[PDB]
This record gives sequence, C-alpha cells and structure tokens, in this order.
Amino acid sequence: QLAVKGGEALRTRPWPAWPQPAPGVPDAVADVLGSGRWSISGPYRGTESYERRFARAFAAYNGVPHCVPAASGTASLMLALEACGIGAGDEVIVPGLSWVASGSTILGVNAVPIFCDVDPDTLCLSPEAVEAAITEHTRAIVVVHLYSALADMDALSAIAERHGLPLIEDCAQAHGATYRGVKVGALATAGTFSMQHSKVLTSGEGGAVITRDEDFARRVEHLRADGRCLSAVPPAPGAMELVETGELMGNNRCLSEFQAAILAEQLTILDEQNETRRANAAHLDGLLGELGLRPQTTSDGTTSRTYYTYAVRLPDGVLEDVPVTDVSCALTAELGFPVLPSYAPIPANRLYTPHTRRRYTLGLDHERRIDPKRFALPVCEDAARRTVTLHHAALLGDADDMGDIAAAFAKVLR
Amino acid sequence: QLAVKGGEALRTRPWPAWPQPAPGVPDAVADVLGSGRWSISGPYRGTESYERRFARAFAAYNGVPHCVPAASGTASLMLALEACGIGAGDEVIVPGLSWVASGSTILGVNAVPIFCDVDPDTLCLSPEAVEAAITEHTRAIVVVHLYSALADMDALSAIAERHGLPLIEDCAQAHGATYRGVKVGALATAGTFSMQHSKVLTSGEGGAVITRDEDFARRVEHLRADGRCLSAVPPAPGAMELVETGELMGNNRCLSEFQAAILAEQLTILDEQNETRRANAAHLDGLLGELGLRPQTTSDGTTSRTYYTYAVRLPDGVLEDVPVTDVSCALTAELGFPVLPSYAPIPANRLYTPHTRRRYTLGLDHERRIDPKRFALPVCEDAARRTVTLHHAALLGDADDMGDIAAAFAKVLR
Ligand SMILES: Cc1ncc(COP(=O)(O)O)c(CN[C@@H]2C[C@H](N)[C@@H](O)[C@H](O)[C@H]2O)c1O
Ligand SMILES: Cc1ncc(COP(=O)(O)O)c(CN[C@@H]2C[C@H](N)[C@@H](O)[C@H](O)[C@H]2O)c1O
Repeated sequence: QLAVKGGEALRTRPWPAWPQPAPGVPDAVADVLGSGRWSISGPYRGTESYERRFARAFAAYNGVPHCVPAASGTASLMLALEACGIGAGDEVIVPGLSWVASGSTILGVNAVPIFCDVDPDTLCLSPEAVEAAITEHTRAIVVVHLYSALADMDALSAIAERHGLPLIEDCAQAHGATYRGVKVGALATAGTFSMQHSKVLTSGEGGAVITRDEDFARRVEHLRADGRCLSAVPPAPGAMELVETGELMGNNRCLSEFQAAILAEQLTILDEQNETRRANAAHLDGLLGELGLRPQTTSDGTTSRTYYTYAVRLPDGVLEDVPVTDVSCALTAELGFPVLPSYAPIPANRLYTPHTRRRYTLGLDHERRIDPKRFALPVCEDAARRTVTLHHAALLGDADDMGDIAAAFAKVLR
Repeated sequence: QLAVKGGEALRTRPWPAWPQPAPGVPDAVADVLGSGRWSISGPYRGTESYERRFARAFAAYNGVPHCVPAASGTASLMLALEACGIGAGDEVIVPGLSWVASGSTILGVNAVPIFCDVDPDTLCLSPEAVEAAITEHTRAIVVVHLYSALADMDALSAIAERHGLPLIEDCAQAHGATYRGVKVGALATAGTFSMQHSKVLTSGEGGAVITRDEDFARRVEHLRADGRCLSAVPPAPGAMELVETGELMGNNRCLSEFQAAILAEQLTILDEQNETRRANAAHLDGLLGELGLRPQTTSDGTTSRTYYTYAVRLPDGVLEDVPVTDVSCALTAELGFPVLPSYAPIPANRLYTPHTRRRYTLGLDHERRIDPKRFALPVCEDAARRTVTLHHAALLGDADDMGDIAAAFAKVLR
C-alpha cells in the first residue's frame, strides 16, 4: 500500500517552483549591468546604488530607519553580533533548535554559544530556559523565529531589558511576520535576515541587518566594508562612496548590486506571497488536526505569521517505534515533495563539530566551554524525533494541494 | 596652471566604463531566473548548477582540476587558510603591501599575520624577508601578485618546500596571468581570487579557490557550505545535492547562481580584455619612462601580466617632499580619472586596528602578537610614500588615452 514499500504513490506531479521571479527583475538586472558599478565598493557614478535602494525599501518595509544589506544571513548574524560588542569568551544565549549556522556564527566571532531549550508547541526559545541560562558572562540573546512561529517577544524583551542584554532577532525564517503589529526584527536590538534560495525573500544568496539605532548600523557598516562606511553625502562621480573612516575594523560582507536589485523587486511581491501561504496553512492545520497531528503554534502576541516551513508533530501513540526519517521518507514518496524531519538539536548535529576545527582550538577552558556534550535539550530532541516539516513552496498552490498533504499523512498513519 | 590650483584641466572626456558586461549575461541570468534553484544549497533540479559550470570553466582556465567558487576574495582566502589546517595562534607570513584583507583574513581564522617586506621594484613578497621571518610557529605563506606584477614563485616555492609550508597565491589582482607558462594560482598549494567590482574578472562580488589537490578542494567545499559537499553524482530531482557528510564543520560562503552565471559569461572575454590592457600598458611604460617615472616591474619568468592596476614610482629627487595624496589629487584633476596613492603598508593602514575588535581579545600573549606596532617594513613604507596608481579601466582605451596619462604626469611634474 505505501509507495516506499512498492505501493502506488498518491501523488507524483510537480509542486510550485521556487523561487518566483518578480516581473521587474530582468530590467533591474539590465540596469545594473550597464551602471558601471556592480558593488557598493565600486566608485560613485552619479545615482543611488541598488545596495542603498534596497536598504531604504527594506527598512521602510520593516518600519525602522536603518538597514545594512549583506552577503548572507550568516554574515548578518556575525555583523550584528560584533556590532553588539560580542567577542572572545562572551556567552551568547541561542535556541538549541535551529539550522547549524545559529551555533557556528557565535563560534565564528569567538563567543561561546549557550544552547537553550525551546517551547514544545512553538519551538521557539523558552523564556524560562533563558533566565536559567543567564550567567555573569552572558552578553547577548539570539532568538530565532523558527519555521512558521514567532517567539515570545514580550517575555524575551522583558528579560533582555532587565538584564541589560542586547536581544537579536534572527528573522531568516520569518520575513514580513509581525508581533503586536511590529515587523519582526524591529522589536529589539537588531534584526538579521537570510535571502538564501529557500527563504521567502530571496536573491539566491543574501542578507540584511536592520535596526532603529544609527550608531549600531554605522558599526555594522564598518564591519561589512573593511572598516569603511558610506559618506553622508554622495561624492563626485569617479570617487569612492565608501570612505576609509576606520572607526572600527571590518571585513568584506558586501551584497552585490545584482542581488540588491533582485531583492528590491522580490520585496514588492512578498506580502502577496505570504498571504497565499498563510491561507493554505490555515486550511492544512484543520485537516491535520482532524488526524491528531499537532501543527506548530505561535506565541501569544503574534499578529501575522510567515510560513518559511510548515512543521507538524506526529500524534502521540502513532508510529512511535518508527524512526522519523522513515516516516518522512514514506511521506515524501506519497506526496512527490520533500517532507523532512525537524533539524537535529544543534549540539547533537553532525555538522556541529567545533573540535574538528583548529580555528577554535583556544586552550582547554574554552574547549570545555564549547564542547557540545554539555548541552541536553529535552524538548529539542523530542521535537527532532517527532516533527516533520515541509518547505513553503508546498503552501504556494491551491487549497486542493492541502488535501493531498492531508491524504499522504492519513495513508502513512496506516 | 594646475586644474587643482584653479586652472584648466587637460582632459574632461569620460573614460571606459567598467565593468563591461558580456553579451551572454542577460540570457544566462534569465535562465537562472526560471530554474527553480538560485543557489547550490537549493535542491537539485535535474541540471548542472551555474556554480558547477563556472567552477569547471575556471579550473580548466587555470590548468588545474579543482575549483570551489565562493562569495568573495575575502572568503576565498579564509577558506584556503582553514583548508591548510591553519588555526588559533598559527603564524602566517604575508606581504606588508596589499589591500587590508590580506591581514584581516588571517586574523579571522585566529592566526597571527606576519607582515614581510617586498621587492622594491616588483612590490611583491621578498624571498629574503620570508626566510628571515620563519619561526617554528609558521604554518603558511601567503603571497600576493600585486597590482600588475607576479612574485618570484620559484624562489617562494623553494622556501615553502624547504620548510614544509603550504604556499597560497592570492591572485585577486592577477586573473589569467602566467608564470613560466603556468596560470597564476596553479603554482603552489592553492589559488584565491576576488571577483569584486573592480577586479578584471567580476560579478560585483565573488571569488574562487583553485587547487590540484582533490582532498583540499573537498575541505574547501565543506568549509563554504556549512559542513556539506556536493554529491559525487547528482541525486533525484528535488533532493539536496549538498550532502551532510559530517567530515568537516564549515560556514556559508556560497556564491549565488546569479553571480556564477555572470562569471561564466565574463570569463569568455577575459583574455581579450587582458590583451588590450597589456598593449596599452606597454606603450605607457615608454612614455612614463621618458619622464623619469619607474613603472612597477614583474618577476623574471613572468610570461604574461594581468593589469588590475597600473602602479608607478615617482622620479627620485622630484616632488620629493610633496605628500603622495597631494600629487595624486593633482593628477586626478588633470585626467578626469582617479589616480591614487599605493596602499599603505598594512600595519600602518588605518583600516587595520585589531584592538578595535573584541573578537580578537584572546589573551595578552595573543593580543601582543597581533599588534601591528611590532612591524617595521622599510621598502613597503618607501613605495607607499612614492607610488601612485591607476585602476585598469584607464588601460581599456586607445593610445591617445595613454598620452593623456603621460601628459597629466608631465604637467604635474611642474
Ligand atoms: C535561522 C537561520 N539563521 C541563519 C541562517 C544563515 O543564513 P545563510 O548564511 O543565508 O545561509 C539560516 C539559513 N538557513 C538555511 C537552512 C537550510 N536548511 C540550509 O539548507 C541552507 O543553506 C541555509 O540557508 C537560518 O535559517
Ligand atoms: C590581494 C587581495 N586579496 C583579497 C581581496 C579581498 O577580496 P574581496 O573580499 O572580494 O573584496 C582583495 C580585494 N581588494 C579590493 C581592493 C579595493 N581597493 C577595495 O576598495 C575593494 O573593496 C577590495 O575588493 C585583494 O585585492
């Protein structure tokens, strides 16, 4: 009966393509091609760079005054980290359940990630877990709005404010979502974004840092352009717009003109796309609830959700002896679309191997601190055993598609 | 009479635009747009990624079996360093005279850069300096083919081999140059490239690592894709092509498909554009020689030069107490094209401030070793005080263009 064991698939036809190119992209790219400036680090040519146009637009969209575009969400994390003053030996609190980059970025600026457990329904950083993990070395909190949920920002902001800690929102999986009507990434110290391929807003690769703090964005600017930042006023044509101010050392984490032009165009269809997903997901939550599955929920205070990924936990007492990879494999086969397990908890992820990397060999104390064996994360581990996920391309079709998703799940439950 | 001092400029006509888009780009990009895969970290869709196409193109272009593309010349360096096993506290020998990233990339893997003086005429890393600077802590040598010159690679390889030290060629400023017939970056352990805007091969932002060691490439691969590597053979369509091997922890420094596609197109005309620059530079060498200027020279054995930038030392006993910035500012106003001082030596570069980044505060002994105040680089200092430069866009025009350059020099020199 099951396709994985040679049965008939329920469905094999294609799902929606991703990404969906916005209509203005080829013109915007053509204009870049002819501009005589393909990165911000090239000389001023008399008009505004697409790096700036995008920054302006993305800032406006998130309802903040500052944005610094960047090469990747990995870069965005690291820039935001270092702009908070985070450095060698500082503890950064992070959720245990996220893509591996959530741990490796902290490592990459020589800080010590302090993996904290997550809420069992939303899978976002547990505030109770955060308070318990604060030490005298703690210097930042990173919160991920994971898959389709927002974290409990009222509680987290409360803990950050009390302790005098910056709170960074990693919105790689949440673009355009809103908590109490404020766009996610505009609620705390700084917001951080991926525009990698799979993300709801994408240029194949990219990122951004957003903030309400001018000095913060200025530090970020230095950190992404080798200690340079854009002049207040444009210079004459042929002169560098990035000035060697040298307030703070940096590296190059710049976003190309091509990618900036692409994101500006993709941004104009973002909300429409998120509406399509949102509606389909509302439909699915119902169908899957009827089967005893528990979809991921969102924190109280959330006013709109962005579905980067649909995550749903299997019903208690069903397939409890079958490894999730098998379950997810059988679903994949019925559906014609990947259905994958939840991320492993980071300290148990085979991709997280800091002792293999000589960059991090900083002597015994630091090696003890960053040893991932120190972290047990009951909720993350359970979620990893029990929760499967679908990428959001699956939410971009018809209401009928949701029926297929439910049919596959029902089939596999027997 | 000087334009800068109120007078009439010599030239106001515009100079060649840069970058020059290759004719296949729009179609290439449109192909990306509709492909359903905008990065390598997106699932496989039944055809080769542009990342693979460019990679294979650039490997073959350089005479070597392996190429791993990357997000920038900065990433490329850091990838190469970690793939040599460089980590915390290791010393890496580097030239004193180069863009600041040559220093900060080393710092970023927690290593201790050891700036060494250069050859007074080629401005490239001096063999004697390198030999003098070796210690039991040295774990690599990085050499830069600076501006338009190639280093003495036979001399450098010989020192590398004697000491059992890997030798990385930073070829950011030398795409397609050849030493004794062999493509630059194919001469030692690994070659790193920047495709930033201003470089001769560009996608606004981009880079590559090339090597003939398959294991080394595999390590680079892991290091750029968060501990993942492309499968030996493609998976089924819809499956991830990057596989979580667990062999080696990494970070995201992937290059987007859009950039990959652009670089594959721009590769097809690189040789022709290099020929143009070459002929203009030859002719300009003579003209500037007749004024007592000394053009940058290249190492014996160079079989062809890539001009990323035309560098030239001012004549001895002439303007010999006017700041270089002042001379370079005067030439610019005469030429309607930017002419700039050489790089400062990195330890004296205001962009180079380790003390400003708490990331590096690893302890007293480390902090002292990475203090740039420890260094003395007399040749770098002298060249920086007397050398001015023109980006290679100047070299893309006529012989009349070369005469304008000479005629600006002539005029400034009184
Ligand atoms: C919460 C969060 N924080 C930072 C990042 C890092 O963003 P990037 O450097 O753009 O990859 C991501 C990206 N995460 C994705 C996750 C995906 N499973 C993987 O295949 C992909 O390469 C990566 O872009 C994330 O989800
Ligand atoms: C020898 C060498 N090694 C590594 C790099 C680093 O490459 P990227 O990360 O691509 O900038 C460069 C680039 N250097 C350039 C130099 C230029 N003056 C500056 O305005 C520009 O932003 C930068 O890309 C280099 O020349």
